[PDB]
Formats: sequence, C-alpha cells, structure tokens
Amino acid sequence: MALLEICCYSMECALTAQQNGADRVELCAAPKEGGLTPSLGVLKSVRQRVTIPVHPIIRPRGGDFCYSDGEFAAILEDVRTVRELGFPGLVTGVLDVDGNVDMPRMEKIMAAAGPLAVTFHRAFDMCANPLYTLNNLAELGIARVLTSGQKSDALQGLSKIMELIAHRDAPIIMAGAGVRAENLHHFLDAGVLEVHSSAGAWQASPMRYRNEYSRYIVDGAAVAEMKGIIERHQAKLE
Amino acid sequence: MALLEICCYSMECALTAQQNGADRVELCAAPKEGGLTPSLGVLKSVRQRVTIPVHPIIRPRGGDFCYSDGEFAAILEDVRTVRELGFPGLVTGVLDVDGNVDMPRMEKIMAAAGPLAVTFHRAFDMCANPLYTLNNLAELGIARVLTSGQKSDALQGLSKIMELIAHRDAPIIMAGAGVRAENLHHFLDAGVLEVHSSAGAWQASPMRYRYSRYIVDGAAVAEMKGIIERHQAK
Ligand SMILES: [Ca+2]
Repeated sequence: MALLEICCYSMECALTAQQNGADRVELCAAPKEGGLTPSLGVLKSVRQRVTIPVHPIIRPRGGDFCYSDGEFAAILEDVRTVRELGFPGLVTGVLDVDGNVDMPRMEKIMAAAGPLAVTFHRAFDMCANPLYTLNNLAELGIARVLTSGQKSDALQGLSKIMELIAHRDAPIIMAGAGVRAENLHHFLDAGVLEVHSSAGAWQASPMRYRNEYSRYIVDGAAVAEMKGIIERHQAKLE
Repeated sequence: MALLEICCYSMECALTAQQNGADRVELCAAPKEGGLTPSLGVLKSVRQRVTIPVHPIIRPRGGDFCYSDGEFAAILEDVRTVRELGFPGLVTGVLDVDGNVDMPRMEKIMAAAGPLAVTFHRAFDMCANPLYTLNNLAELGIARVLTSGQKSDALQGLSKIMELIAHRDAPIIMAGAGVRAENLHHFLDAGVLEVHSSAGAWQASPMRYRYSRYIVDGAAVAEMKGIIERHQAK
C-alpha cells in the first residue's frame, strides 16, 4: 500500500485532503514561492483541526537553500516550535553554495527536531552527488526524501528515483513534482512507497468589485481518485 | 518630521533598515506573494534584535482579501500572537466581495489586536469608496492606512492622496507603491505624514552549482531619510 501525501496551503485544504483519503499532509504557505513556513496561527489551527499526520515545511523564503545565519536562527526556532506544537514530522533542507548538504546545519536541525520524522525536501533535487547525499541523509537520521529524481518532474526522473530506492532502504524515497492521477501508476509499478501530490486546482475569487486573484486549493475529488488508484493497485498486486 | 517605513522580508533586512534611518519596519515573508505573515521563528528573531517599531503583516495568502473562515481563524490567532510577542503594531486588511471593508470581521481583529497600532494595508486601494472607507477605518480605530491613491503607483495617485489627507483626521495616510529616493520629494511637498517603501532589489543566488533573494538597499534607505531630514531643515 503506497503512502499518499498531499501538499496543502491552508487548514481547510488539509482537512479536505484528510476527508478524501490522504495518508499525510505537507503543510505550507505561499504557493507562488514554492512553499514557505506557515504562520503560528495556521500551525495551531491545523493541530486543532487535522488528525492525520501533518508535516509543516520549514522554509523562510523561496529560492536557494543556502540560508544566512539570521534565517537559520529562525529556522531552528521554527523547528523547536513545530516539535512543541506536537506535529509528528516536518519538512526542510539546507545546502552549501556548491550544492552539498550542509551537514553542520542539518545536524542542528535534527537535534532541535527531536523525535520528529524529518523529510529532506526537493533541495535534494538541486544537490550534487545523489547517492553520496542519500548516504549522508541516512547518517543524519532523515526519515524520507521528497524528490523528482533531479528532473523537472518525477516521471522524467523515474529511472533515477528507482536508483535511489535500490541504493538504500533509508531514507524512504517519496516521488514528487507533477505526480497526478494520470501518471500515478508509473510510480506504483516502479515500487515507490510514498508519493507526493498537490492535487491542486484554481478557485476563482468571489470578488465582485475590482480596481492574480484565483486561489490555489486542493481538489478533494483529485485526492480521492489518487487514493482509489492506490488501493486498487495494491489490490491488483494480489 | 515625515515618517519613513521600510518593508522588510527578513530580520537582517530589518536591521539594515534600522541602521540606515528607517523609523519603522513592516515585517513580511514571501516577496513573490506580495508579503505574507512571517513564521514565529522570524518574529521572535526580530523581537530580540530590532529596536525601532516593527509591524508584522498578517496575511495568510496572496490574492484577494476575502478570506475563508479557516483563514480568518488563523488570522485572529496571528494577531493574538503578534500582540503577545509585544510588537507595537501590525498590518492587515479584510474586504467583502463588493470591495467594502469587512466591518464585522475587522472588528474582531481590532478586539484581538488590543492596544496595537493597526495599519490597514493596500486592500484599501481595492475599495470602491475611498472616503467612506477612511470613515470605516476611523470607526474601527485603525491607526494608519497604506495607499497608492488607488492608482498603480502612489505618485500617479498623489493628487488623490492629498484629497484623502484633508478629508478627515481618520487614520494617518501613508503613501506606498513606487515610493523611492527619486520621487520622495513629491510626497513630502504634498504634505504626506508617512511614507512606505521596500527600497530593495532581487539579489542573485550565490549557488555555484545548478536563484534570487529580495533584500533591502540600505543606501536607498539612508538616502531617503536624508531627503526627509533636509526637507524640513531646508
Ligand atoms: Ca553520488
């Protein structure tokens, strides 16, 4: 049975994902930035309203993952905060200017994260030396890695993704980027244990007066369909 | 005595702004989203390192200001958080579908805000009736409003801003959108009490293996404070 993780940009979307079969949620803010740390209000809101596992992303800004000491100070505090709020895991990633995992920094994040299941995000796809990196993530105690096989979308990086899976058992490899109902079977047939999807859609602004404004939300039906595909596939596997 | 407020997307940028003359900082995250609520980590960081007044923006997402019940619940908790952390003010705004200030929900925010000085942001430039909105803001107890005179840039809307300033003594009118060292004197001559500027630029990523970051320009901040100082010192 493959694990279905849905990226949500609001508490309502995470709830919709939960009610539609999602096994886990990656909680983010700012879709146009690729996902940034949610405000404390959103975090607390989700802890009070969402029951399935929620992993908040810890990312102060978009762009690269070579944070300054100031941004890093905030990141450590956010990690401690997410742990204290009771989340079972979190998502983050830090690299040096050459694309190598910043080990000293990641170790400090792991220490602050405590028992939390940490996901090293797509910073992995911007890094050099995939295997060497996986070995080091395993050394840090990273639970899983969100990756597209270092390609524009996970389907293109499918052969690489399979390589990662066959290289080490840990961290768990989670396919992400462009993963949708139409191509889910590719990942399942390849033996991917966890898949990440935005199950995104655009809802028009209800704004009647003006002078973009569409909201990026989770399509509940899309989530259910993907979970359906996952259940049948695991079933077809006898 | 014109007040210079700088929009900063990081603690370090806020510090740079402070070291260069900024009288106040609007703290935001997500420059590409037009500015969203900063995380607790960033907020705590600024409280321990920045001394001039800082007003964090409270905005869960980009786009319109007609938030869902779920988003609004988060907004109230963030107002409560910013207040509890001791910031002297905050920036936010909620509108109904017809371009009117959402009074029932804005009232709940004011209640949660307590003594904090609340700035109604550019949601104001999306309102159908500016003078009536100013009235509504004063009714709410709003301290100041960030506006471009309802134009694409504040200079273009300057004549409108001058009209707003004389209308009433409701919230303070703070000119924003396109304000920079180059055109600052226009707003000062117009009689604007407070001005807002991001005074920044997108910085290239230092990555040597394969990419931008929005940072404040401390020189620009310093130049603007100079213009302000010289203005009422001429
Ligand atoms: Ca390698």
